Amino acid sequence: LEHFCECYFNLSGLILCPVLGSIILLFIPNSRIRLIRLIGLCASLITFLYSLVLWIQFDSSTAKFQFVESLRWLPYENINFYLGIDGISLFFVILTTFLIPICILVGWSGMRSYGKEYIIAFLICEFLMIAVFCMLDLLLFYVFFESVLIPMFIIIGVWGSRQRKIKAAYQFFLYTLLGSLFMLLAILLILFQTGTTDLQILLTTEFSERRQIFLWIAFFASFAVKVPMVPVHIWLPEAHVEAPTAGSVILAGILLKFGTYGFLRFSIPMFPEATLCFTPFIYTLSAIAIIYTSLTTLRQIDLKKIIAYSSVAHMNLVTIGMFSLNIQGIGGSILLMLSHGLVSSALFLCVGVLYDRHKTRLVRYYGGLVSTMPNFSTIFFFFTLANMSLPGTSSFIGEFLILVGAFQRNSLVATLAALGMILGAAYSLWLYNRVVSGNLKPDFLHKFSDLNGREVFIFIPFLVGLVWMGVYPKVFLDCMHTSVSNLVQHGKFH
Amino acid sequence: GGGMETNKNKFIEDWGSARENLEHNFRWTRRNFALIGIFGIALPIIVYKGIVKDFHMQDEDAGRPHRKFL
Amino acid sequence: PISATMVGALLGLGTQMYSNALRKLPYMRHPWEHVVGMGLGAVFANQLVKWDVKLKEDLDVMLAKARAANERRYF
Amino acid sequence: KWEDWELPCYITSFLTIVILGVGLNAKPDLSIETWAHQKALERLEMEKLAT
Amino acid sequence: GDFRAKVWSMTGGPNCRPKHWRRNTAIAMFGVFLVCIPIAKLSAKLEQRPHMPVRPIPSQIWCKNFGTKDDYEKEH
Amino acid sequence: MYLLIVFLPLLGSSVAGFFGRFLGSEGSAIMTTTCVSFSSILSLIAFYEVALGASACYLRIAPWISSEMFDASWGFLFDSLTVVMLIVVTFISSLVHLYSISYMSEDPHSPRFMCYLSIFTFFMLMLVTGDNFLQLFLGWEGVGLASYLLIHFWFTRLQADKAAIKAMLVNRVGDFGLALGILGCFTLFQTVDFSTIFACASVPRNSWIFCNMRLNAISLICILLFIGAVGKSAQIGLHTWLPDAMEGPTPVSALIHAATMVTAGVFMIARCSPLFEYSPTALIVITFAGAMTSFLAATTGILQNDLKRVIAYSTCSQLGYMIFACGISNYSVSVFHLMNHAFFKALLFLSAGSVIHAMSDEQDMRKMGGLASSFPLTYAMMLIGSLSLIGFPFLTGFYSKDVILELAYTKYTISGNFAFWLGSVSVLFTSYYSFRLLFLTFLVPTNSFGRDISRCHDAPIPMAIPLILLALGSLFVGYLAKDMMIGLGTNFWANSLLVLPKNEILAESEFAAPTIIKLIPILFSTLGAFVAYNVNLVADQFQRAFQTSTFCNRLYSFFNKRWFFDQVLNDFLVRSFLRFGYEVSFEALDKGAIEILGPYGISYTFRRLAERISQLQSGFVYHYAFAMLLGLTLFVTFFCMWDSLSSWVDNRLSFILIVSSFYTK
Amino acid sequence: GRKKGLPEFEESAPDGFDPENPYKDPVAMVEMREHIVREKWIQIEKAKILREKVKWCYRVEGVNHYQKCRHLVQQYLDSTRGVGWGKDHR
Amino acid sequence: PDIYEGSPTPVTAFLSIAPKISIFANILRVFIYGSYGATLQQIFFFCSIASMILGALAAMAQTKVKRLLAYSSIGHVGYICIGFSCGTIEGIQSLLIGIFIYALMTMDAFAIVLALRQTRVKYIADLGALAKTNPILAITFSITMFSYAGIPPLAGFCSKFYLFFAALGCGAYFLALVGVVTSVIGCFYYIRLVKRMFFDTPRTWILYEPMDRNKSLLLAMTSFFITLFLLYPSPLFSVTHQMALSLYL
Amino acid sequence: VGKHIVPDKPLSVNDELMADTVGKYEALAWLSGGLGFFVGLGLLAVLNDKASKVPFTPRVYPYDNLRVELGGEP
Amino acid sequence: GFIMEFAENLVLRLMENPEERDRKAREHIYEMHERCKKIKEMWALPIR
Repeated sequence: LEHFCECYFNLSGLILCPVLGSIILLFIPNSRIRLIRLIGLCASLITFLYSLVLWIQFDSSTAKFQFVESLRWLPYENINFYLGIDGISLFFVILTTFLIPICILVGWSGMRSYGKEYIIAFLICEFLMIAVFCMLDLLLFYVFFESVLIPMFIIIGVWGSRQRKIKAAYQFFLYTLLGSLFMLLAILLILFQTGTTDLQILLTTEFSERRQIFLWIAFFASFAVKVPMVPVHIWLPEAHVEAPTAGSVILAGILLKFGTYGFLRFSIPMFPEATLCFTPFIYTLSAIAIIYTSLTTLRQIDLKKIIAYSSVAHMNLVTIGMFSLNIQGIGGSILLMLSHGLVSSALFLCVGVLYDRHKTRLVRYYGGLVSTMPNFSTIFFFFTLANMSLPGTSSFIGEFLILVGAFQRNSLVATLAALGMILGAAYSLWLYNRVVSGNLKPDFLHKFSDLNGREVFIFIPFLVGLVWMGVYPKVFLDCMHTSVSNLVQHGKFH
Repeated sequence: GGGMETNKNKFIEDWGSARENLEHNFRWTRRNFALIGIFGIALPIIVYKGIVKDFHMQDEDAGRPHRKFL
Repeated sequence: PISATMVGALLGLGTQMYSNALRKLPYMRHPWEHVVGMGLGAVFANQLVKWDVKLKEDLDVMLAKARAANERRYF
Repeated sequence: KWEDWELPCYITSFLTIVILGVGLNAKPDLSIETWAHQKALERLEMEKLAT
Repeated sequence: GDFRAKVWSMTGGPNCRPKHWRRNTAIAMFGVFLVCIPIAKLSAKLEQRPHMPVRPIPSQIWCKNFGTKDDYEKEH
Repeated sequence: MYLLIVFLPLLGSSVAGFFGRFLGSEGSAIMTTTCVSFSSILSLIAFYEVALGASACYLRIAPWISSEMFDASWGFLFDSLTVVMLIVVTFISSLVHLYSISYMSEDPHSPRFMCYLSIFTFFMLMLVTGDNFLQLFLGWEGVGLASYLLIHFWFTRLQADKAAIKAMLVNRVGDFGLALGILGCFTLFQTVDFSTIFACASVPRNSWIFCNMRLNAISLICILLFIGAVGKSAQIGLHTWLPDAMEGPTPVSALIHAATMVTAGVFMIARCSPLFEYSPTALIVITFAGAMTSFLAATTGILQNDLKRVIAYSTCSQLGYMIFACGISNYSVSVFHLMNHAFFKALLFLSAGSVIHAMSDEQDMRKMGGLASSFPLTYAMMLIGSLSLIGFPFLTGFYSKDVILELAYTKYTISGNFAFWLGSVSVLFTSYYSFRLLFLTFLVPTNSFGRDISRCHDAPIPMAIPLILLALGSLFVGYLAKDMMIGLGTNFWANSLLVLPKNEILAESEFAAPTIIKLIPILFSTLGAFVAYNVNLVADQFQRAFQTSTFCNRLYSFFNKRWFFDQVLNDFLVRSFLRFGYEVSFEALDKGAIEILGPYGISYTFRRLAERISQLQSGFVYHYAFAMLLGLTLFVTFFCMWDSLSSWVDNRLSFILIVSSFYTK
Repeated sequence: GRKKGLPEFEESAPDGFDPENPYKDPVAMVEMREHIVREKWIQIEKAKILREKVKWCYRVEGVNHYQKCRHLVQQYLDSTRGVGWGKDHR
Repeated sequence: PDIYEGSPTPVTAFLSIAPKISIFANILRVFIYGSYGATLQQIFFFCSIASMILGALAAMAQTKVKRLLAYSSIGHVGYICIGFSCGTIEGIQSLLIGIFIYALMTMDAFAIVLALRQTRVKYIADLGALAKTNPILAITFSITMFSYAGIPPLAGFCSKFYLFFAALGCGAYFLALVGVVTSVIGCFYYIRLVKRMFFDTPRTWILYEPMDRNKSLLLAMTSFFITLFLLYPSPLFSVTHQMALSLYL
Repeated sequence: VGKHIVPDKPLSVNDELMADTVGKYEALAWLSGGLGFFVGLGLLAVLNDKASKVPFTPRVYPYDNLRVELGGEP
Repeated sequence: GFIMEFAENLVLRLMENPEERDRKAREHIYEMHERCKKIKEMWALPIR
């Protein structure tokens, strides 16, 4: 059944753009560095504009999948795959298309040593990440998710700063592969029952409570590694710290979102009965991760480790929201996911600004920076506040909505989750003050440069996006509520 | 005198590397056994039962039976 | 549109460039070989499409016979 | 001298505001909230004038 | 001090004494007053005073929303 | 015009912050003062039209968070309570901007200081004018931020950085409870809008499940909200931050931690009186908190040697008086004390700063004295402020402090009796340290250094003008505003405050009270002045008690170190959590058991397994033939000779032994 | 292309929906799920319209809101019990 | 492993592919066609499990390229024989598909090995800094290693996919667990080569002579197959289904 | 400010984070006594029972204690 | 002429038709649910 779309801008062209960029960049000699830079940046920017147009034609009254286009695999047509988005995946496509040009711009100065391999790796990552978010099939979702492991492994290992990147890349690859292997088993068990992997059909098929429980456990084994939930989160600090800056931006801003996206797209709607049974279990794991990892963050001494550990606590608050199973909880969970991809990405950009100049991540060396880099200090303070979920910032909207949705279900989990307001404030301000405030230490650092024109421009869309969501989240919530409402109602008829 | 890179301190870097390599120091002592038992096992079970009990107390407030959980 | 001939020609041209690159030669060393590779790739892609069509017919005949043999059980 | 990234980035920045500034304010309001508001107004009208 | 003279900042750094600070201060005055004009117009448009004041008040000169929410069983 | 009130200080701060490099010290000083002062004038007009003209203003800009029934909005509410707080905030801030113009003249970074002053003002306005709980929360957090930025405004000083972090962390605990109450409010009433909640508050009677306990929903919400007022208004439990907040510049202490922000907790209890009125349990809790705080801050402040510390503890004592006044269902009296307090306390901090500026930044009272004739203007303003603070008859402080102590006596409840005893004794204690300050600073024979005395000067005009305006306030505001605020049967508040009929005690407090009760504060204040004169002008062997007696020495340190509250909370609470994040969650779990039962242990065991399996390929052809023969024998044995064996063997045992073979030698 | 105007939906529940075995007509199952979501959103807007009434009665009547808005508060509080996806099921 | 190492490398390449095709044809026509039944398939089930586990561990222990390839082939025959164990039409089809893909991948790998044997490659560490000295060869070899590891959408996934399909089809979860663990181990020792060629910074580099035209053309074709087979897999599926059916009819 | 001390001795753990005259548990005992003063004072307030010596009768409001004016049934 | 009215039409031209989009979604489900039986016969064909 050729369910092709009538719109002019569709998902296939968006998936094809960065692929064309990579193919063209395959054949350009490494002496034409200017041309390589320009072509990569332009391909990413056109992809961003294309995704913005997809936003423009979005229809916010339907709970159906929009811009659905079919892609055929066999002329037998037994196995035929569909692409489409709804209010739950649209903004994540947008976020991917926006973060990739940032990743290219961050490594602009070193592009004479990075080479076309760096741009091609990021453009290939873009294609797979956009595709993952646009899949209406369990099997294609699985296959595209693992494809990102190859370029992410390459990015971490080749362009990481020090040789701990070896261990980091190994751990990342092995943990993620294990998780994806448990998902494969569940996909093949689903396919044994239903004879299909088409998501829309699965949303209309009934599962037994026993097999719902079991298949939910099989999905959890992958998603909890992706989120990450305790105690399988220890790969994250190594991988996100040893990666290059743009690698950290992609890892924390997009790849982390895949486990929570998988909870919203597959487990929660497809197995409603099992989801209710495991709700105290998810509540306990998330609450422990929020309290415990926030306290570990307090005692970290590496700049990138503090930011990496903060990401774990923010993502477990997201899981409390999505498993609250109401408009505020799921609505807040998606907004926090988007906000985190901007705030943590900006924070990894601040640390990279410091590291590119002085080549150290230890907090003890820094301090006093407000007297030499006031521009960086002001930008760093703003994203420090956004990381504390200050009202008026994008992160406060998602945070409070999740707490609202949790309070209406279980007042205890909402209380433990609200403890991150105290803990998250403690490590964010302690980090900012030890780096920016105080006096300089000329025996460690004596030569300083504030942000240049490229770094300031890089920070601009992050400030605008954070403010825009923090003061007027209605432009996002309006386009989501119809898909959110039907996700909550899935499996009940009263 | 030369460059923006930090002038490394051997004592501060040693403190940094000893932090990264903590897993080589774990020994399975008495204190660790108490700490892992209390905060790795006992406390999560306490939080789990508190959350279940919170749901159950709601069930008997609504005149409903105790909802089953895995 | 995207015919087999164009995919095969592109694949053959890419095969000649890949070969030259694996041997540290300029991508366009011996361009007449790039033309030859385009032709051979086009021919190979079209023949693969025809062979796939033929294979499907043969499989259908084989599957018909297998199902007849299996339905004989309930006689 | 402008660096090579400035022009593509300042054109993307300009097009971003124009698309979102115009497109978001020109796309029709199709939220479930706006449709239900109108629907709920008529049902409260229809149960008030009728008993 | 010595190196802070080479450091750019939005607030001007230490002991900022711009030579033309008076014309810049007066130009800054005008910008705020020009910014205030649309704010005041929007404020006057948005205010809601459900109660007539005991005596005439300066906001009756520009605000036309006095004694309007009397029909409250119609608000939606 | 109402939007210009809120957003003018934002405009003033925006120009100074973004464009301070073009205006300099002088331009940024004029810019931020003019915008705040204009907003102050409009606030006077708003007080005339809303409070005097009885015409409330409602203004709704746009929705903020609209998610199903969640309806946080950018909306403003201007009623009688609002325009009282507008007057207090805008008037005091305008003076503090004028005062700082010359107080920070020699500071290198005045434009950033003036910018931070105006951004605080904007957030405080957003706090008092919001019409829903979420906009109030935005103001609540914003003033927490601006206070942090101003306490460590001298970022090079480590004690300021320690104090600013402590201020923000203690208040986040208060925000934690406040947010929980807002969550509870929405769950019960399905809205965060103030007017809707107050209109529905009388109905709900249901019980709630909170932390595995069946509790009353209204009582739970009100106590959680009060936790928010405990943090911002420095009440017992979360109060140790207020004394440390003196690390900032003196203008910061005057505006932020004495007059406007420190009273946000009192304002919020009063603004929510239509909700708090339906939880008598919360009112009892609030009564006990305020009463204990007033005693805790009074006893502590009678041994401080730093000028700013003494006035900071005085601020914390008066707040307790305001809180337990709200707890006995007298919100008009607590707000009446609030505005009165904003006048003499601000006069006391700004007068302290002038002494400090005059004495080359000396702040220890033990190195002052004999300064009355050297600084006549400053001493005169300090006398007015002090005499008004202590409740001398017919001053501003007398018309509200005495009414609270009268109402507490009239409350015939256990918590009312608790408040009366503790509020009354604190009057003796506040009179002691008020006069103790004066005698040590300006009246005793000089205890100071010569180089300071020979460099003295008195207030310049931009510093003296606010002091004279606050003297007039700290002498006449109380008399002028009594019948307006707490006049018997007054309609000034309209629907801003709610006191249920069963809780009304004002008439009985003014008529049914014995005459002796109304004279206890003046009798107590006189005793404190006389005791202060004796200890600081006559006694000469008194200190020897502490330098020879162990119990009397610990007692001196007990009241000097604030009941060892910071200590206990540092040694038992902060250190516990700090140690947990390393020794337990990180070393024992993340880099301990999880590593051993994970990547570190898994790599080790599989490396050994690979080493052993590799050793099987020994390179000897005889081993390969032996392996083939063993495989053949195994096949024959298992797949043919397994018919009579099941008599003696089990399948379980077989696999057990194969795995057990791995732990050999 | 799309025609201008508000979205249009069927007023009535899908025909073909057996509430006894919801997983027998899937096209109707999906359409019932969408119809219930739309119906639930109508009641959500109902309570919000009713909430605007309570708000302005409090603002207009002041000290007399307890007697003058007694009826509106009852209506709002009844509409909010069992509304949307909150703390009440049906 | 000993014969694969000790033989001349072209002999090793030939012994890796052709005899397996011919012996599996024999095994099909003898066993699948004859009829003793359960025992015969249990033989191959237990030997498949032993092969997967032992191959994975022993390969993880190797430091020489040829031994690593030998042990990888042992593991993969274990995966293939899982198909013969299930004894169904899809089992035979998947066995044939696995044989075909393993043969093409092995031909790719041995083309690279024979190319590097002109500078005498012996150890995995000899491949240090190959992404600098010959970046396109390091990419081609990394593609082969990720295909060997079964990372989608490379051709190696196809065979891995079946393993779990039969494990959940013939109802065997211990087989599934063995497959998950040994797949992870294999992924580790395959990506160790990618780490050696891309992430390491050795003090001493080995510069390799460029390969001849025959091996470059064969490598280009097999690499295009490995990256792009899952886009058009219909002919192999149809032909293997034909062969599985023609075993009986 | 003047010259920041550069370490010359191996840095120990708990250095990122590193009340003088009075001991730890002794401070807890003194604070406990201070809070025990409020406890005893509160108990004394119960023992006093001021509620039992009220010198006036509870206010009575007209119109059934303003039942209609307080939101009751009209 | 007017910018916004042109943009109103331009966006309306870009959006997909709701009726056809829902129609195709319904058909997809209907056909797959009656189609889910054919292939499962093949996995059941006897090897022997």
